[PDB]
Amino acid sequence: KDTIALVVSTLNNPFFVSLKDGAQKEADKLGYNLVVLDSQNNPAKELANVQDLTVRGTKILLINPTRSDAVGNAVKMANQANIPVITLDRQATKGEVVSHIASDNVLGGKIAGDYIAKKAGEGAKVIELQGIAGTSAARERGEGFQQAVAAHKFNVLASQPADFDRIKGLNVMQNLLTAHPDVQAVFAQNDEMALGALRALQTAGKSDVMVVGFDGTPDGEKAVNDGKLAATIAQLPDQIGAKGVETADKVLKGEKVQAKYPVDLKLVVKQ
Repeated sequence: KDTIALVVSTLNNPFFVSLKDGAQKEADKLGYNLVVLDSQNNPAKELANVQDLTVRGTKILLINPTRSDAVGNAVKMANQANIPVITLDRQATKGEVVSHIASDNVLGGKIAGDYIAKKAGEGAKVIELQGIAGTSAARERGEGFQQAVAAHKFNVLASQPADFDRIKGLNVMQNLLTAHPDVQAVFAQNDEMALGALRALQTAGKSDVMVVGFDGTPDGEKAVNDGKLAATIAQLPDQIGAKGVETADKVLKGEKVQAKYPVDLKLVVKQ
Protein backbone atom coordinates (compact mmCIF):
# COMPACT_ATOMS: atom_id res chain seq x y z
CA LYS A 1 0.00 0.00 0.00
CA ASP A 2 1.07 3.57 -0.73
CA THR A 3 1.58 5.93 2.21
CA ILE A 4 -0.14 9.21 3.03
CA ALA A 5 1.53 11.36 5.69
CA LEU A 6 -0.39 13.52 8.15
CA VAL A 7 1.44 16.08 10.28
CA VAL A 8 -0.97 17.12 13.03
CA SER A 9 -0.49 20.27 15.11
CA THR A 10 -1.07 18.39 18.36
CA LEU A 11 -2.78 15.31 19.77
CA ASN A 12 -3.46 16.66 23.28
CA ASN A 13 -7.04 17.59 22.45
CA PRO A 14 -10.15 15.72 21.36
CA PHE A 15 -10.60 17.89 18.25
CA PHE A 16 -7.19 16.81 16.92
CA VAL A 17 -7.67 13.16 17.90
CA SER A 18 -10.90 13.16 15.86
CA LEU A 19 -9.11 14.73 12.91
CA LYS A 20 -6.49 11.96 13.01
CA ASP A 21 -9.19 9.29 13.49
CA GLY A 22 -11.19 10.52 10.47
CA ALA A 23 -8.03 10.57 8.33
CA GLN A 24 -7.18 7.05 9.48
CA LYS A 25 -10.68 5.75 8.82
CA GLU A 26 -10.69 7.23 5.32
CA ALA A 27 -7.17 5.86 4.73
CA ASP A 28 -8.27 2.33 5.65
CA LYS A 29 -11.32 2.67 3.40
CA LEU A 30 -9.26 3.75 0.39
CA GLY A 31 -6.43 1.22 0.88
CA TYR A 32 -3.72 3.64 2.03
CA ASN A 33 -1.24 3.42 4.88
CA LEU A 34 -1.35 6.53 7.08
CA VAL A 35 1.77 7.90 8.77
CA VAL A 36 0.89 10.29 11.59
CA LEU A 37 3.41 12.71 13.10
CA ASP A 38 2.47 14.80 16.13
CA SER A 39 3.99 18.29 16.14
CA GLN A 40 3.16 18.67 19.84
CA ASN A 41 2.07 22.30 19.23
CA ASN A 42 5.77 23.16 18.61
CA PRO A 43 6.83 24.79 15.35
CA ALA A 44 10.38 23.40 15.65
CA LYS A 45 8.95 19.91 16.09
CA GLU A 46 6.62 20.57 13.14
CA LEU A 47 9.49 21.60 10.85
CA ALA A 48 11.49 18.51 11.85
CA ASN A 49 8.39 16.37 11.20
CA VAL A 50 8.16 17.63 7.64
CA GLN A 51 11.96 17.34 7.15
CA ASP A 52 11.82 13.77 8.43
CA LEU A 53 9.10 13.12 5.85
CA THR A 54 11.06 14.69 2.99
CA VAL A 55 14.16 12.53 3.60
CA ARG A 56 11.98 9.39 3.45
CA GLY A 57 10.42 10.50 0.16
CA THR A 58 6.79 10.59 1.32
CA LYS A 59 4.44 11.04 -1.65
CA ILE A 60 1.86 13.50 -0.15
CA LEU A 61 1.80 15.74 2.90
CA LEU A 62 -1.40 16.47 4.79
CA ILE A 63 -0.52 19.22 7.28
CA ASN A 64 -2.56 20.77 10.06
CA PRO A 65 -0.38 23.75 11.01
CA THR A 66 0.57 24.68 14.57
CA ARG A 67 -0.01 28.31 13.56
CA SER A 68 -0.67 29.70 10.07
CA ASP A 69 2.33 32.04 10.19
CA ALA A 70 4.68 29.47 11.69
CA VAL A 71 4.33 26.71 9.06
CA GLY A 72 5.62 28.42 5.90
CA ASN A 73 9.22 27.11 6.10
CA ALA A 74 8.01 23.52 6.64
CA VAL A 75 5.74 23.86 3.60
CA LYS A 76 8.51 25.28 1.40
CA MET A 77 10.72 22.31 2.40
CA ALA A 78 8.01 19.97 1.11
CA ASN A 79 7.66 22.11 -2.07
CA GLN A 80 11.44 21.86 -2.65
CA ALA A 81 11.22 18.05 -2.44
CA ASN A 82 8.32 18.04 -4.93
CA ILE A 83 5.98 16.73 -2.22
CA PRO A 84 2.45 18.05 -2.75
CA VAL A 85 1.00 19.77 0.29
CA ILE A 86 -2.58 19.76 1.49
CA THR A 87 -3.42 21.94 4.49
CA LEU A 88 -6.14 21.15 7.02
CA ASP A 89 -8.19 23.59 9.11
CA ARG A 90 -5.56 26.39 9.34
CA GLN A 91 -3.99 27.73 6.13
CA ALA A 92 -0.30 28.21 5.39
CA THR A 93 0.49 31.94 5.29
CA LYS A 94 3.43 31.15 2.98
CA GLY A 95 4.34 28.18 0.76
CA GLU A 96 2.62 26.51 -2.19
CA VAL A 97 -0.42 24.47 -1.25
CA VAL A 98 -2.27 22.24 -3.70
CA SER A 99 -5.48 22.28 -1.64
CA HIS A 100 -6.87 23.63 1.62
CA ILE A 101 -9.52 21.77 3.59
CA ALA A 102 -11.59 23.49 6.24
CA SER A 103 -15.00 23.92 7.84
CA ASP A 104 -17.22 25.91 5.43
CA ASN A 105 -18.16 29.10 7.29
CA VAL A 106 -20.62 30.19 4.57
CA LEU A 107 -22.48 26.88 4.87
CA GLY A 108 -22.47 27.24 8.68
CA GLY A 109 -24.19 30.64 8.56
CA LYS A 110 -26.70 29.15 6.11
CA ILE A 111 -27.36 26.24 8.48
CA ALA A 112 -27.93 28.70 11.33
CA GLY A 113 -30.41 30.63 9.15
CA ASP A 114 -32.12 27.42 8.01
CA TYR A 115 -32.60 26.47 11.65
CA ILE A 116 -34.12 29.89 12.45
CA ALA A 117 -36.56 29.35 9.58
CA LYS A 118 -37.31 25.84 10.87
CA LYS A 119 -38.32 27.06 14.33
CA ALA A 120 -39.48 30.66 13.70
CA GLY A 121 -40.88 30.05 10.23
CA GLU A 122 -40.62 31.68 6.83
CA GLY A 123 -40.28 35.47 6.86
CA ALA A 124 -39.25 35.80 10.53
CA LYS A 125 -38.02 39.04 12.05
CA VAL A 126 -34.32 38.58 12.74
CA ILE A 127 -31.32 40.36 14.18
CA GLU A 128 -27.77 39.49 13.17
CA LEU A 129 -24.81 40.07 15.49
CA GLN A 130 -21.75 40.18 13.22
CA GLY A 131 -18.10 39.57 14.12
CA ILE A 132 -14.95 41.67 13.61
CA ALA A 133 -15.20 43.60 10.32
CA GLY A 134 -12.80 42.27 7.70
CA THR A 135 -12.27 38.78 9.18
CA SER A 136 -12.95 35.76 6.96
CA ALA A 137 -15.22 34.32 9.71
CA ALA A 138 -17.44 37.43 9.97
CA ARG A 139 -17.57 37.83 6.17
CA GLU A 140 -18.30 34.16 5.39
CA ARG A 141 -20.78 33.61 8.21
CA GLY A 142 -22.61 36.81 7.18
CA GLU A 143 -22.58 35.59 3.58
CA GLY A 144 -24.12 32.25 4.56
CA PHE A 145 -26.72 33.97 6.76
CA GLN A 146 -27.59 36.24 3.81
CA GLN A 147 -28.27 33.15 1.69
CA ALA A 148 -30.76 32.01 4.37
CA VAL A 149 -32.37 35.46 4.40
CA ALA A 150 -32.89 35.24 0.64
CA ALA A 151 -34.05 31.61 0.72
CA HIS A 152 -36.46 32.26 3.63
CA LYS A 153 -37.35 35.94 2.95
CA PHE A 154 -36.42 36.94 6.51
CA ASN A 155 -37.11 40.47 7.75
CA VAL A 156 -33.68 41.59 8.92
CA LEU A 157 -34.56 44.18 11.55
CA ALA A 158 -30.90 45.03 12.15
CA SER A 159 -27.38 43.75 11.55
CA GLN A 160 -24.59 45.16 13.71
CA PRO A 161 -21.06 44.04 14.55
CA ALA A 162 -20.34 43.06 18.15
CA ASP A 163 -16.80 42.06 17.22
CA PHE A 164 -17.01 38.43 18.41
CA ASP A 165 -17.08 39.64 22.03
CA ARG A 166 -19.54 38.70 24.80
CA ILE A 167 -19.88 42.12 26.48
CA LYS A 168 -20.35 43.96 23.17
CA GLY A 169 -22.94 41.33 22.16
CA LEU A 170 -24.94 42.07 25.31
CA ASN A 171 -24.69 45.83 24.88
CA VAL A 172 -25.55 45.73 21.18
CA MET A 173 -28.42 43.30 21.77
CA GLN A 174 -29.77 45.43 24.64
CA ASN A 175 -29.60 48.48 22.37
CA LEU A 176 -31.37 46.82 19.43
CA LEU A 177 -34.03 45.31 21.70
CA THR A 178 -35.26 48.77 22.69
CA ALA A 179 -35.68 49.56 18.98
CA HIS A 180 -37.07 46.17 17.86
CA PRO A 181 -39.09 44.40 20.58
CA ASP A 182 -40.85 42.15 18.07
CA VAL A 183 -37.58 40.48 17.05
CA GLN A 184 -38.18 36.77 16.73
CA ALA A 185 -34.69 35.32 16.34
CA VAL A 186 -31.01 36.24 16.53
CA PHE A 187 -28.10 34.90 14.52
CA ALA A 188 -24.95 35.70 16.47
CA GLN A 189 -21.78 34.98 14.48
CA ASN A 190 -19.93 33.41 17.43
CA ASP A 191 -20.98 31.82 20.73
CA GLU A 192 -19.54 34.67 22.81
CA MET A 193 -21.83 37.19 21.09
CA ALA A 194 -24.75 34.73 21.37
CA LEU A 195 -24.19 34.42 25.15
CA GLY A 196 -24.05 38.19 25.58
CA ALA A 197 -27.29 38.52 23.59
CA LEU A 198 -28.97 35.82 25.70
CA ARG A 199 -28.13 37.75 28.86
CA ALA A 200 -29.68 40.90 27.34
CA LEU A 201 -32.87 39.01 26.42
CA GLN A 202 -32.98 37.40 29.85
CA THR A 203 -32.64 40.77 31.61
CA ALA A 204 -35.41 42.19 29.41
CA GLY A 205 -37.71 39.22 30.14
CA LYS A 206 -37.66 37.93 26.56
CA SER A 207 -36.96 34.17 26.69
CA ASP A 208 -39.11 33.54 23.60
CA VAL A 209 -36.45 35.00 21.29
CA MET A 210 -34.63 32.19 19.54
CA VAL A 211 -30.85 32.69 19.45
CA VAL A 212 -28.41 30.71 17.28
CA GLY A 213 -24.66 30.94 17.93
CA PHE A 214 -21.58 29.51 16.18
CA ASP A 215 -18.43 27.59 17.29
CA GLY A 216 -19.68 24.89 19.67
CA THR A 217 -17.49 26.24 22.47
CA PRO A 218 -17.94 24.64 25.90
CA ASP A 219 -19.96 27.68 27.08
CA GLY A 220 -22.06 27.69 23.87
CA GLU A 221 -22.68 23.98 24.38
CA LYS A 222 -23.58 24.73 28.00
CA ALA A 223 -26.07 27.41 26.95
CA VAL A 224 -27.69 24.87 24.64
CA ASN A 225 -27.80 22.17 27.35
CA ASP A 226 -29.27 24.66 29.83
CA GLY A 227 -32.07 25.37 27.32
CA LYS A 228 -31.17 29.04 26.83
CA LEU A 229 -29.41 28.99 23.44
CA ALA A 230 -31.49 27.45 20.63
CA ALA A 231 -28.48 26.04 18.74
CA THR A 232 -24.78 26.42 18.05
CA ILE A 233 -22.77 25.26 14.99
CA ALA A 234 -19.81 22.93 15.59
CA GLN A 235 -16.91 21.98 13.35
CA LEU A 236 -16.56 18.24 12.37
CA PRO A 237 -12.85 17.41 12.81
CA ASP A 238 -13.13 13.77 11.71
CA GLN A 239 -14.52 14.96 8.36
CA ILE A 240 -11.68 17.45 7.81
CA GLY A 241 -9.29 14.54 8.29
CA ALA A 242 -11.41 12.41 5.94
CA LYS A 243 -11.68 15.04 3.21
CA GLY A 244 -7.92 15.52 3.45
CA VAL A 245 -7.21 11.87 2.64
CA GLU A 246 -9.88 11.82 -0.08
CA THR A 247 -8.22 14.82 -1.71
CA ALA A 248 -4.76 13.30 -1.24
CA ASP A 249 -6.05 10.20 -3.06
CA LYS A 250 -7.03 12.35 -6.04
CA VAL A 251 -3.74 14.29 -6.05
CA LEU A 252 -1.70 11.06 -5.89
CA LYS A 253 -3.62 9.73 -8.91
CA GLY A 254 -2.71 12.88 -10.87
CA GLU A 255 -6.17 14.41 -10.85
CA LYS A 256 -6.37 18.19 -10.93
CA VAL A 257 -8.07 19.10 -7.64
CA GLN A 258 -9.62 22.30 -6.34
CA ALA A 259 -7.70 24.81 -4.26
CA LYS A 260 -10.30 24.57 -1.49
CA TYR A 261 -12.66 21.85 -0.28
CA PRO A 262 -15.49 22.84 2.04
CA VAL A 263 -16.27 20.67 5.08
CA ASP A 264 -19.73 20.49 6.62
CA LEU A 265 -20.54 21.71 10.11
CA LYS A 266 -23.23 20.34 12.40
CA LEU A 267 -26.09 21.97 14.23
CA VAL A 268 -25.94 21.44 17.98
CA VAL A 269 -29.36 21.42 19.71
CA LYS A 270 -30.52 20.48 23.20
CA GLN A 271 -30.88 16.75 23.82
